[PDB]
Amino acid sequence: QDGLINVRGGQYGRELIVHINGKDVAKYKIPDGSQPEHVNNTDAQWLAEELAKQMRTNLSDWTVNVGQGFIHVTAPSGQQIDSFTTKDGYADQLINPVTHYAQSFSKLPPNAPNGYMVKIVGDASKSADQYYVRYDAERKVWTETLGWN
Amino acid sequence: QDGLINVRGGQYGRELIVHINGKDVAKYKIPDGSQPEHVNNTDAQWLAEELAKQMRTNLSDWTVNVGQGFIHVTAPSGQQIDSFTTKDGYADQLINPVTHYAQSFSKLPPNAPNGYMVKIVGDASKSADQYYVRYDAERKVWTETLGWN
Amino acid sequence: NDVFFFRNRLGFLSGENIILSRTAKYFNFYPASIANLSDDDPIDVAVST
Repeated sequence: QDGLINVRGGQYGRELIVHINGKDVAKYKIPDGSQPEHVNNTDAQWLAEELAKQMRTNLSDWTVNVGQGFIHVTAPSGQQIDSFTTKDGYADQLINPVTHYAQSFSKLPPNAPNGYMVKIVGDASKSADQYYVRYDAERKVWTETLGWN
Repeated sequence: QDGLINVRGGQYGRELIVHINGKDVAKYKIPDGSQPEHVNNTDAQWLAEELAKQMRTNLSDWTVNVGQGFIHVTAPSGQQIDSFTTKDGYADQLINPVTHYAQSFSKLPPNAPNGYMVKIVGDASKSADQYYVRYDAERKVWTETLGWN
Repeated sequence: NDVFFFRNRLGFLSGENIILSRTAKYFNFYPASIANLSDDDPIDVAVST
């Protein structure tokens, strides 16, 4: 029902596309980089607020917040996400579609606001079960907590 | 029968060649980088859609899709791939020919659409058998699943 | 030929074999992952005579 799109800052002309629920929500092209004032547009928070403004205009209820390093796409207690992909434009390291199911402890988003859960699954390196980890905002840690239901 | 060509974005003038079935399918040269509008052409998705347009025109049935970070070359239930190489132009880290047989868990493609299997083989570091891993699209993980036949 | 329990493991006899099941779960004769053998896997010890 929730979701996170991390943002990490641009790199001079790529497309930033966030698919929610099938539609082509929230397109933006970083500029050419020729004029010197276009270096402002690779700021991560400016890019986050523009992507969130596109997000609020192109979805109906869908309360999203501009965090420290994310946008927090929520579904309004009815429908779900049901499809969640993000054409990065650069390689995998520009904006990250991250959900409640990261597959290691290293791949885990930087802020991920206070009430958030991640089912860490596998990594297929150690004979290990699948454990759940919660973030805390006062103390920036990742401790282990319960299951959901 | 299937196949994946990852794309990761250009770097100012190299050849991008995708051999399918022996022929020299899908050539493209990234431009010189002199004019400032050529920075658009190192976008990964623009490069993916151009490579897929070349792919559709230079193969007969061969349904290919422009994914998040790949193109997904399929054979139409008759013939097979039978030869699959990709002249990168840069080093190994520009576009990756990846198949159902990656040789570690680290080397494993980023998106690799929902129904996809990889036979992880060896790495010759631990005394380990060869296990199969499937991707999931709703939850972006890599869990282990069965054999094929 | 027989059903027998042995250290949380359901077990069968066979033509010459002994086939013990998984530790926690009785009705399972396959390891959880053939990557990373995890000390609870079913065992197939043929009686060497």
